[PDB]
Amino acid sequence: ESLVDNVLSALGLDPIGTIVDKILDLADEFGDWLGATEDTAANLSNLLTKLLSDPASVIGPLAQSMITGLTGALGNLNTAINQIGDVLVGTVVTPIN
Amino acid sequence: ESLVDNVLSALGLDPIGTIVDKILDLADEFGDWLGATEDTAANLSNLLTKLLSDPASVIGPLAQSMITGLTGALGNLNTAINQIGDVLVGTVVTPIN
Repeated sequence: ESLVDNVLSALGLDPIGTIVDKILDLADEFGDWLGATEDTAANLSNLLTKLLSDPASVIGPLAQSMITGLTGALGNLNTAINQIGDVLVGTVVTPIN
Repeated sequence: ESLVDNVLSALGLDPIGTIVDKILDLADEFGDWLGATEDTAANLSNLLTKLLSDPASVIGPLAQSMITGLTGALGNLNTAINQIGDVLVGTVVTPIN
């Protein structure tokens, strides 16, 4: 009975009742344990597979600055366009390339 | 005694002492098991929520080539700018668009 009670206390449930009732509660607790473990494993596998195949739904919107060199390339292109516009009216500027 | 011994051996600890001490060690092992399971579940849930809401912190820097068509679009724009620059001085080239 002490083994049963200590195991039940460790798993969370408070042991009150007969040995049979405590054992039944212990069995239900291990059933919930099985459910939790299998659900965690399945969720991890599903998340891995979805993140590999289709990362749209799982991953939310992200800032352009996170991409390496994206902001640099966009700035270079915009500055090139601005310089192209400016040279035609004057305002001598250092060419980009 | 053999049930306690086999369970403790399966869960990892080496059972040395009385049956009461082995039972206490078994209870502590199940407590650590519970901690591990709950922490794994919480970490998975937190990672899922963070990846859905704000993916900047969790996800590290990534190469532009991973994005579909980003390198193609950047190359097309750069080649268009280069052709615009080149035509004004000569060197007849195939137009892009």
